[PDB]
Amino acid sequence: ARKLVEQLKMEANIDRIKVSKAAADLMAYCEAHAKEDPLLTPVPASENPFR
Amino acid sequence: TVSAEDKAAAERSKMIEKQLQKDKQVYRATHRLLLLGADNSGKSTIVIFETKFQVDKVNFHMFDVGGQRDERRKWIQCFNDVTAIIFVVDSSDYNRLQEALNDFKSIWNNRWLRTISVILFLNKQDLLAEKVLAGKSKIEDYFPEFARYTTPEDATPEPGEDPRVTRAKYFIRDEFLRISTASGDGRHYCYPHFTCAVDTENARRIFNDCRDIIQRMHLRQYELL
Amino acid sequence: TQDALYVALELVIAALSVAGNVLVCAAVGTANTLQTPTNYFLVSLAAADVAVGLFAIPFAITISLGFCTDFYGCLFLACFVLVLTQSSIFSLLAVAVDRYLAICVPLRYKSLVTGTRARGVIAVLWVLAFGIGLTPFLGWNSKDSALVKCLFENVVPMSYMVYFNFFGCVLPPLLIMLVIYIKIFLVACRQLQRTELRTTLQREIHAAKSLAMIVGIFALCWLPVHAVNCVTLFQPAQGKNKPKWAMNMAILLSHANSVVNPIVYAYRNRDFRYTFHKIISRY
Amino acid sequence: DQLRQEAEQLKNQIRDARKACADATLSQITNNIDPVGRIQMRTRRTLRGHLAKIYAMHWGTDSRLLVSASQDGKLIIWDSYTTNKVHAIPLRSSWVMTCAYAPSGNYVACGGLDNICSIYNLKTREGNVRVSRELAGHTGYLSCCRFLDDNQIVTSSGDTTCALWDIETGQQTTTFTGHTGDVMSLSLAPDTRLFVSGACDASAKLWDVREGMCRQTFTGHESDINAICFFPNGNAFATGSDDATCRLFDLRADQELMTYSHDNIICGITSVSFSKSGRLLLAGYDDFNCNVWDALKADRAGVLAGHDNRVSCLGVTDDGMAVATGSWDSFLKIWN
Ligand SMILES: CCNC(=O)[C@H]1O[C@@H](n2cnc3c(N)ncnc32)[C@H](O)[C@@H]1O
Repeated sequence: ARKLVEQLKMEANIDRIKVSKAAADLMAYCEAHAKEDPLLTPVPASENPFR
Repeated sequence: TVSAEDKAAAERSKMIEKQLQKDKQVYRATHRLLLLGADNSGKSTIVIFETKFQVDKVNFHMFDVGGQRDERRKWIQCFNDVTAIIFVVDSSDYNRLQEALNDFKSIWNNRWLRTISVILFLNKQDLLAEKVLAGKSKIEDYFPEFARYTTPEDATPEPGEDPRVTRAKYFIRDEFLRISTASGDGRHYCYPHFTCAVDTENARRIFNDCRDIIQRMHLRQYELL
Repeated sequence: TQDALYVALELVIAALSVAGNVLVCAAVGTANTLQTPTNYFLVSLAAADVAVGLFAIPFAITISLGFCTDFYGCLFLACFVLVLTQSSIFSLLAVAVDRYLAICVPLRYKSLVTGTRARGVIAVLWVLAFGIGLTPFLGWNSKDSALVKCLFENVVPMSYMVYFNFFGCVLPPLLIMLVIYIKIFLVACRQLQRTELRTTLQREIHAAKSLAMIVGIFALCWLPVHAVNCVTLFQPAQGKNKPKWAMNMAILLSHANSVVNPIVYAYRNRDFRYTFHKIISRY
Repeated sequence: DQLRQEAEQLKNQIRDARKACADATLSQITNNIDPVGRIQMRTRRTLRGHLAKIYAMHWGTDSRLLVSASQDGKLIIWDSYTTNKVHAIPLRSSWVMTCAYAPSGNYVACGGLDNICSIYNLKTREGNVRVSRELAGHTGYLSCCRFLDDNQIVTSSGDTTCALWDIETGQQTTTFTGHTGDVMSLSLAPDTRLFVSGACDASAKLWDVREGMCRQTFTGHESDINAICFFPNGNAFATGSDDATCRLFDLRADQELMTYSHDNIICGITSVSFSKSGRLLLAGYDDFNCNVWDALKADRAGVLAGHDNRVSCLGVTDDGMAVATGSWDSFLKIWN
C-alpha cells in the first residue's frame, strides 16, 4: 500500500553505532554486577532462604 | 515454632486442598469431545460454544471454537488428550466439497493428533436426495471419475430409495475413506455415519463408537492387539 | 542329603524373590507417572511377595527341620506362613478383576476405580487374609492328639487345609480368573476380526499365548500341594507310604510363585520398561 | 510497478546501511574472558495440586509469591517458602494461556481462548476474590498480557495487532497493527518506556508507548518465534524460535550479535529467560529438559533435566535467588 512505503522511510534514517561499542558496554554491565548474582556464584547456605 | 498465623495458613491450605480433591473427583470422570466443521455445515444443530449431556449415566462434553480463522495450527496443540474429534461435512454443495477434503488432510496428518480418532458426520442427506432426484445435478462435471464408479456389494442400502441416490451417497464416502486408508494405521481410524437434520440418534452413535475407541486403547495398552 | 538340597533351594528362592520384588516397590515409589490406581494393586502384590521371601521361607525350614519346643510356639509360625502365602492369591485375584473391569466395561472404568476404593479393597484383602490364617488359634488344632515335635501335620490338621483353605480360599479364585481370561480373549478375538476386515491367525495365537501363561503358572504352582493333601486325607492306603521328597517338591513349586509374579505382571508392562530405561540411562 | 521498485530500493538501502556499521564479530572479542564453568542446580521444592497441563507462571516483585494457570480452568497462588496455597480462583473459561502479577501486589490478570482479558482484585474487603473488569475488544485469542502500573495493561492477540488498555475507562487507547501474522510474545523494558513483540512471521518489532509507531524491526529467523525477553540493561533482547536456535539482538546496532544452537538439538524453544547479571541465559525446550547458556561465549553450562513432559514456562526472581519451571505433568519445580 501507499502507507507501507511511507513506513519504511523512518526505519532508515535512525543513526547506527558500531557493534564494538555495544559489545564493550555489554561486557562492562556484565562484569560490574557479577558479585550480586546468586545463581552464577552460589551464596553460603546460611543466607539461602531455600533449604 | 508455629504461631497462630501459621495455624490459620495451614487451615486455609487444608480447605483449599479438600475443595481441589472434590473438583478432581468431579473432573476425572467426564469425557471430552471437540467439534469441527465449516460454515453451512450445520454443526450447531446436531444435538453453542460448550455443551454438557449425559447418556446411560455417562457424562459427555462438547467443545466448539469458531472465533478464529482458517488457520488453526497454533491452538490445536492444547487438544492432545481429547477422546475423539467430531468432523461435520456437508454434501449438498458439490463445488465447496474438494476444499473440505483438504481440511480433512491436515487434521489426519497433524503431528499433535497422531493418536486421536475421528468421527465423520455427512450432514444434509435430504438436500442431496432431492438434488440428485431432480435433473439439475451435474456430479460428473465437478468430479470426472464418477462415471466409472459402481455401488459396492458390501453396501447396505435402506429399502425404499432410488439406486441413483445410494450410488451418489456412497461415492462421497469413498474419497473420505481413501484419505484415512492411505495414511495412519493402528493408532486412529474413521467411523462414517449418515446424519440428517432431523435425526435424534446421534448421542447413541457417539456412545457406541467412543466405547470402541476406549476399549481398543485399553486392549492395546496390555499389548495383546 | 535331600534335606540339604531342600534348604539350599529354599534359601536361593528367598534371595531371588527379595531381590526381584524390592525393585518394583522402589520404582513405584520413586516415579510420579506410575502413581496410578492400577499400580497400587501391583505394589501390594510386590509387597506381599517380598514379605513372603523374607519371612515365610526361613520359618518354613524352621518348621520342617524337626526340633522340639512348646506346642503354641509352632502353630504361630505355621499360621504366619499361611497368612503370608494367602495374601498373594488375594492380590492376584484383585489384579485380575481390575484388569477385567477396564476391558469389558470401558466407559465406566474411571468412575469405578479411584484411590480411595483401591486402598479400601487392599485393606480388606489383607484383613481377610489375617482372619483366615489365624483361624486355628480359635480352636481348630490338634493339641488333644499331639515337649511337642514340630511337624506341619502335627500342629494343624488335614481337615482344615482341604475343607477350608482349599474349598474356600484357592479354588474359587482360580475359577474366577479362568472365566475372566476367557472373556477377555473372546473380546480381543472379536476386535481383531473387526480389525482385519501379519494375518489374523498370527495375531490370535499371540493373544492366546499371552493369556494362557497367567493361568498356567498359577495352576502349576498351587495345585500339587493341595492334591497331595487331599490324597493324604481321603485315601490312607496310598497316603501313608509315599516318597518323602514328593511333598518337598510341592512346597518348592508353591513357593516358586514369588519370583515369577513380577516377571509376568510388572516387567511386561510398557510404563515400567520406560521408567526402567530412563532410570538406567540417567544413572 | 513504481511502488515495488521504490520498496526494493528502500530495502537495499536498509541492507547496505546495516552492513556498513558492522565493526567486529563477537567471537574475536570474547576469546579472553574467563569461562563460567559447570553449573549444577538441584530441585528444592515441588508444588503439586494442579489437574491438567500448566501453561503460565509469573513471579512477584518481592520474590515471595507466584501464580499458576492450568487447563482445568483455575488460578493458584502459592507461597514458595512453605509450599502453601494462599488463594485458588475458579475461572469462567477452561482455556487460559496468560498470567500477570501487578507490581504493587493487589491485582492478577488472566486470558485465553475466550477473546477476553479478565482482571481479578486480591486485597478485597469481603474476603472473596471478585472479578473487577473484563476487556473484550480483540478478535483473536490472547497470547500474553503484562502490567505496566496499577491502571494500565498491554495485550497481544492472534488478530495480528497489539493493544494498550486503561482499566478504569474500559476502552483501549492505542493499537499497533504493523504485523502480518500471529503475535505470541512480548516483554517490557525495565524503565517502562519501550516494548518488543515477536510474531508468527519470523520477525520481531520494537514499539514506542506514547508514540504508537513501530520504530525498529529485526528479522533473520526461518520459522515461528515463540518467546522473547529483555536484557537487564534495556539495550538488548534474545529470541527463541522453532528452528531450535536462540538469537541475540542489540537495539543500537540493528543487527544480530550472537546465535546459540547445536547439531544435537532438534526440538523447539518454548520459553526464554535471563539472569540478574545478564551472564546466564535459560531456555526451555520441547524434549522434556531445559538448558543454560553463556550469553557472552555461546557455550553450554548445564542441563536441568527433571521433568517427564514439556517444560512450558520459565521465570527468574528479581533478586535471582530461585528459578521456577512449570510443565505439562501438573508440577512446578523450584531450583536454586
Ligand atoms: C494358602 C496355601 N498355603 C500353603 O499351602 C502353604 O503352606 C505350606 N504347607 C501346606 N501344607 C503343607 C504340608 N502338608 N507340609 C508342609 N507345608 C505345607 C506350604 O509351604 C505352602 O506355601
